[PDB]
Amino acid sequence: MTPNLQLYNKAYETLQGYGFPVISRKEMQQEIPYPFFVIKMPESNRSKYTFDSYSGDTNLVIDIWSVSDDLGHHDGLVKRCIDDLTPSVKTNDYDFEEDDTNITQLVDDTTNQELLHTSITISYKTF
Amino acid sequence: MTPNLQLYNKAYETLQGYGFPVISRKEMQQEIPYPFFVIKMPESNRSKYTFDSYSGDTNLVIDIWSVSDDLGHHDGLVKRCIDDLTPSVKTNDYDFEEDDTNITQLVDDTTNQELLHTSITISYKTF
Amino acid sequence: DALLNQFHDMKTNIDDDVDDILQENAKEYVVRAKLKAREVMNKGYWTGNLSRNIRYKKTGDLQYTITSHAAYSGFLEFGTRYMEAEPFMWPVYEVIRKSTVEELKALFE
Amino acid sequence: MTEYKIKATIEASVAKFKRQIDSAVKSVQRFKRVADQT
Amino acid sequence: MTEYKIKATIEASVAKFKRQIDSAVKSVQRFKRVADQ
Amino acid sequence: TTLADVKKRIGLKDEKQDEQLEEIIKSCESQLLSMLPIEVEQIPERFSYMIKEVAVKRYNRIGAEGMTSEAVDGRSNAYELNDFKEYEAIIDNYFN
Amino acid sequence: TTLADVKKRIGLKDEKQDEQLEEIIKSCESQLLSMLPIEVEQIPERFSYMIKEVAVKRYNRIGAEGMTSEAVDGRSNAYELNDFKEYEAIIDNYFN
Amino acid sequence: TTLADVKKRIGLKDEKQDEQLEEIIKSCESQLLSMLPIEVEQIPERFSYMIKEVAVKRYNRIGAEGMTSEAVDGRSNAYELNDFKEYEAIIDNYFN
Amino acid sequence: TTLADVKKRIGLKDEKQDEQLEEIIKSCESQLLSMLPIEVEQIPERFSYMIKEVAVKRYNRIGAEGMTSEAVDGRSNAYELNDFKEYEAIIDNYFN
Amino acid sequence: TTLADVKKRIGLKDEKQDEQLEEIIKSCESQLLSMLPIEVEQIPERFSYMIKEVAVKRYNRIGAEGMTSEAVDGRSNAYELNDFKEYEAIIDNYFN
Amino acid sequence: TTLADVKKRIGLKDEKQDEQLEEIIKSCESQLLSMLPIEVEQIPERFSYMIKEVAVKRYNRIGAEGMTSEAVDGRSNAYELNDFKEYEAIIDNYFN
Amino acid sequence: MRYEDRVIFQLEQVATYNPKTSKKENTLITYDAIPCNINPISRARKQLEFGDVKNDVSVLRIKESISYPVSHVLVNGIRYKIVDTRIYRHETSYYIEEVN
Amino acid sequence: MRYEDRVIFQLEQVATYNPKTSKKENTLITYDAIPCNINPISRARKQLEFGDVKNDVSVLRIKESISYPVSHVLVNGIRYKIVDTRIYRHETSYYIEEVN
Amino acid sequence: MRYEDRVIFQLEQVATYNPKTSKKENTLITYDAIPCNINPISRARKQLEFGDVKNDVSVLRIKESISYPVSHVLVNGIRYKIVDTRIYRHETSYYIEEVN
Amino acid sequence: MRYEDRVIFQLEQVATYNPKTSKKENTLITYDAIPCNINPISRARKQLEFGDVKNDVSVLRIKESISYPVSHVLVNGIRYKIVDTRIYRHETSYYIEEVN
Amino acid sequence: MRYEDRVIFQLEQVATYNPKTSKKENTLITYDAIPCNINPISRARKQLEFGDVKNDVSVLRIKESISYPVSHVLVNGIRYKIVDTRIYRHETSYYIEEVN
Amino acid sequence: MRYEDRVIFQLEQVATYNPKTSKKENTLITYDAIPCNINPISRARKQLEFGDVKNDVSVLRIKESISYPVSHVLVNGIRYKIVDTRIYRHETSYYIEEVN
Repeated sequence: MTPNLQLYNKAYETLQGYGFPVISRKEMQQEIPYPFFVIKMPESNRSKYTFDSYSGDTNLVIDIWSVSDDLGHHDGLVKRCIDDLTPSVKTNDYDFEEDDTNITQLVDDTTNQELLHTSITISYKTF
Repeated sequence: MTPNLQLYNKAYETLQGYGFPVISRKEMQQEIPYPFFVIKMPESNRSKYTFDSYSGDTNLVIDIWSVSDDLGHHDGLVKRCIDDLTPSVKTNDYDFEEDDTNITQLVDDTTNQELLHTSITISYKTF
Repeated sequence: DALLNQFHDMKTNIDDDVDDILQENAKEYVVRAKLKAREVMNKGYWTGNLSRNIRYKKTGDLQYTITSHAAYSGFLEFGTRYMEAEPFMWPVYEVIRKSTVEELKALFE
Repeated sequence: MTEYKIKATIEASVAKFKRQIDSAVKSVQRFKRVADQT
Repeated sequence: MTEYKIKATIEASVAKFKRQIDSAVKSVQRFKRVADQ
Repeated sequence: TTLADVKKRIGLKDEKQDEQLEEIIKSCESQLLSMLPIEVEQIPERFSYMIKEVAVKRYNRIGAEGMTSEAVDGRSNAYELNDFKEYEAIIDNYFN
Repeated sequence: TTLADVKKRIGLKDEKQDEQLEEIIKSCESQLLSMLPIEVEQIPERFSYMIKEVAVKRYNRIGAEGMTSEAVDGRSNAYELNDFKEYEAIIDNYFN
Repeated sequence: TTLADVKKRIGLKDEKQDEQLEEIIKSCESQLLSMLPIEVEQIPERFSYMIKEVAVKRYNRIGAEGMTSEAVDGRSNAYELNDFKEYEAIIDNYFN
Repeated sequence: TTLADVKKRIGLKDEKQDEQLEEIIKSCESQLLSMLPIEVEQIPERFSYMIKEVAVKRYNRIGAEGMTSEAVDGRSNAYELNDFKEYEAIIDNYFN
Repeated sequence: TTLADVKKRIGLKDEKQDEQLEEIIKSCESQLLSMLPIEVEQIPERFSYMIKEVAVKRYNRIGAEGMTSEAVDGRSNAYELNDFKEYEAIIDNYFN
Repeated sequence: TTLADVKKRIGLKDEKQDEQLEEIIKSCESQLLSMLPIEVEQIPERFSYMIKEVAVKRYNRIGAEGMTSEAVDGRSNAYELNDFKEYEAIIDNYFN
Repeated sequence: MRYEDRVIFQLEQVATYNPKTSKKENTLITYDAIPCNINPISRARKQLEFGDVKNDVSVLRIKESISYPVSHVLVNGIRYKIVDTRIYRHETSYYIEEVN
Repeated sequence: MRYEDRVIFQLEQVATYNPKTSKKENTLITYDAIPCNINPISRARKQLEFGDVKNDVSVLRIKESISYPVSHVLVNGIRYKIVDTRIYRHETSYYIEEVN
Repeated sequence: MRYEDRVIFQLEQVATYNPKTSKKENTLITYDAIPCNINPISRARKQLEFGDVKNDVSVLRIKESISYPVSHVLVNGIRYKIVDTRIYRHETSYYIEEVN
Repeated sequence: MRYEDRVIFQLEQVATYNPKTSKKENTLITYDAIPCNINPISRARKQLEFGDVKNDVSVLRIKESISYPVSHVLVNGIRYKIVDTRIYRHETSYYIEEVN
Repeated sequence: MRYEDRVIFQLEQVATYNPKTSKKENTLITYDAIPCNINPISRARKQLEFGDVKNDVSVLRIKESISYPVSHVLVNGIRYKIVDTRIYRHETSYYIEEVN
Repeated sequence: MRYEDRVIFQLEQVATYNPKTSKKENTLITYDAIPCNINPISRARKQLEFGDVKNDVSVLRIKESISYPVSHVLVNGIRYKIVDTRIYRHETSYYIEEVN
């Protein structure tokens, strides 16, 4: 596997454990209760790093949707994810070390309802 | 809680004290007199800072809407917000220190009325 | 680093991108109206001279005007003192509005 | 008879976007000129 | 002559982008000072 | 008729328009009583419903009394030639 | 007729329109009994279905009692010129 | 007729509308029995199909009883003036 | 007729509409046998094709039995005023 | 006629529709033989072309038997009222 | 006529439509020979041009033999009500 | 108009955000059902940032008018936000869009 | 035209900004009510930067014309800005938009 | 309507992604064929990022309605996704687009 | 329809690129001419990156249908790519655009 | 056409820029008034970079034609720039827009 | 059609650029005048990078057709570039735009 798929799977193994639905993209016949997690496949740069290994930058985005009725709970999900996926993730072939996390929240009215949309981006150095 | 929500709550607990209405977004059935505050959830960068802590950049935006009939009062609200939220904000888990504040104003005619729209950005280094 | 080229190209070309989408939606408006006319004007006197006379023109820059040139066509769109209405351009307004807006969005999304 | 024709019109405005783009362009040219001394 | 109309007016919120690039400019200039002074 | 039965048919439960409906009913009664034979001093109870029916017609026609059609921005009405036309025949046939 | 028999055909299953339907049915009965010869005291059961059918026609027409056409935000109706027109040929043919 | 044969023709295999169809059929039977000569106490079996045919017409017309035409946002019906018009001639010709 | 002979013309090759076509054909036979003189007990084979042709007309009209026009999402139909109209000139001319 | 001559005129070189055309031709032959004088057991060869002409008309009308018009996205047709109308006059004039 | 004389007028210069034009011409000859009096065995050469003209009319109409009008992707045709109409006034006037 | 269908009006009453508990719990007022007339149900594909949903844009009609404030309707078991309301002399017409 | 409704015209007279007190307080001239004809009220969703508002875009009609300058109208208890005025021979027609 | 053509409805039932095996294998439920009416086949050029494809955007009509959930149709040997379904009183109309 | 004009259908059969010779030479299958009906020739200005060209966007109609695969047509001495084909019961209609 | 209104034509004759005095003072030629026919006055909101102005976009019609060059018209006390002039056999039609 | 006006066709024949002299002097072939029919003259404002010009977009019609290549027309003393030519059976129709 690429590091992309290794990390993406490790992220599902985490988030899918919370008991909220986790999806890559909602299909039309599929009913999703709020709150729910979107997760998007990592980008990955690679370059030579030592005479014996590559290293690179892998960027993971998970994306949390909830109704705005209770913000403390939504922020509880955001904190619970960041606490589960940092500072480092180990998998079979790759080690991931957090370099940055960026949290951005929007209030979204696209759907005739006031939803909270939090994007969590995490930049991992990888080796 | 994240620093985002900790700051956002401290911002409400300040601005909501002036008696003018404070909102994150206006809903259609909700009547808001002028002047009023829109307040928008902070962004946060987080990264390793010492062997013992993270640190990061938390970006607050508050957004003051008034009719243009009296500019001195509108500016008085601007200055009152800045003087309350700077130089430092302390809360339970986090400290915030003003890195910079940027004030920008527009004359807004979108609503068939000449409004003043002031945007106040404050960039807090956070520890 | 060369980003100025991208902004320069946007400044230079998007005029024609908007003009093309307007022209395409104007043509589609006429085609759909020519069909919709026979779709409802079927009380049985049809020569189709109305449908021979739905046209459009580029009446201004980034402005296309569709026009039903047949003289009685208003009496058909709106009805009369003696006839029920059989509206034929209004149902196309409801279509081409959506296509135009979503295609202009897709030019910038 | 009377010439009871019907019109429908589709039209667009770009001139505001044009000026917003000019504003962004000259801001990036400001960056260009300071990077040249750096 | 009844006229139906569709108008499209095109926008870009460049006031954020300007502030970003200006912040970058002002940040770079600190380096130039640190080098020369 | 009563007002209350026209009121019930048109489903109008408030009182905001009783001033208009009382004039409409007074008008319909006067017209029907004009259509009877000259001797007949009272509207036969056999016909008492016509007053109600035409009153509802007139209630709907408020703001379009002189007009064969009314339109604005996709609200459109077209009105029949004569409120009593259906009943001119019945009144005739009853007296002849 | 009963109200329930009209209620069944128009598919209603609640009470929220009874006060209108009652007055509509009462009007249809009065009208039909106006069309019969003067000596007739009651609508004969042979014709009872007419009271139902017109009661449905009028139920649809509600809010349009005088109007030949009605457009409301893309919903367009056009109405038959006379509710009892079909039945005049039966009533007259029956008594004469 | 049975209900089941109208049901079969209109291809309606569930039971969600039997309450309406039974009223429609009861209405069509009553009307046809009104069109016969006054002496005739029973619908001739030669005509038993008309009840079914008109019932299907009426099933289609549900929600448009009094309306000559009906349209909304891509769906339009226009209706013929009289359900029994084709059969008035046949019933006449059979009794004359 | 057989069902199969109608089935062949409309190009059907499966069983999924037999219960409708059966009732359509049975209705057409009843109607045509209503149009012949009273002494006629059976449609003469000379006319058997009529039952087929009208059975096809009605198959097209299915879901529009009362409607002069039918528009559904950019499909639209307009229907002939009377299915047997052509054949009245043959039937009458044959018996008289 | 043969099938092959209708086939040749309509330019249809494959065999995918012979099942329909054979029924159409059988129908046209039966109808023409119905329009002749009652005594006439055989279609005169002078008229043998009518079967072909009407069969082509009907070939075109496949899917529009009862419909005076059909419209669909990009395509629409309008049909003449009676396939044999042109020939009713010739058949008449020949026998009278 | 010859085929070549029709072929020349419609501007054809190849063989790819001969089997249609042959049947069209053969049908036109049969029809015209149906319109003449019973004693006439052949179309007199005085009328031979009619067979050509109608053969061209039908060539245009190919694929629309029953249709008042035909619209196909912005191409719209409407057809004369009767191909021989002009010539009936000549044929009848000549024999009578 | 045939006014066959029954609509339940609602007002979702917007609460003030409480920073001590991180909640802004709204409350729904809900009214008795009214006879109305409504367009046939659509179930269009609408294409949001997270994916497809079955949207429904529609118009609903009632005779005369209602005394009381409203914001949403529930009808046919679908809940809609009112996005326009158009006030004729004897009739009211509401443009409504499904939420979600 | 049925001229049933009563409109109050207004002129909002723009004052010069006073830099010593930071005020530019306008003043409203307001006129006697005139008989007019107006479209049925809409209350469309309009979607501003700060959120939704109930807008109303409309046309109002008066017989002949008025001698005096105007800028806003108040009618049905809604205040509108005039955004076009069309001057026919015997009739004047004003396009108006609600403020807010 | 002539309901000549036969349509097969399908529901493609979306499975939960399995991170132990990197699979999210859906499953198709498929129903008995129904008589339908459908527009003539188009085969338009559609121009995707990887190139041209023969698309078909179409409408399909059925008498009354179906009890069961659906998502795709197979008809004329082409498989379509349902993108709108419009529900009239006695008739159901599906807007469908070919997949690929 | 008058089917006067003669069209030659073609299929340009796409070859698989050969990296040993840097060629992907396609091959044309070309069919016997068919009677068709075609709109009057246009010669519009089309404005490509390298400059103006005389384009022609047109529709062509044939009775019943053809058994065999096609991709281009040659008619009136102009070669077109087929960009839509629309399959009615007794008639086929092709949308075509000139190449170059 | 009723040619009631009287229009004054003008030509604003463009001078060449004088760099020694920084002036390019144009000069106006102005003609005798002509009988014309003109649309009813509009006073639309036009929304320039500095703000709102009362614009007027209109059409003016004259019998036969004028011998002489023109560029602006003054009518009803408003000055317009001619932006199109259309030349029929017996009639001339000018599209005109107010300046400012 | 009344074919009253006289049109002069032209072909501007494009020369190959000469790098020794930095010239690519074209040459005009010009033909005998033909009877034609033409729309009334427009003089629209067209707004180029350097400023306003009096543009004229128009249509010109001639009976049957011309044997010879063309590119521009001169008529009414205005020179146009041909931008479309539409070839009916007995008639040719040219869409033309003024140069400058």
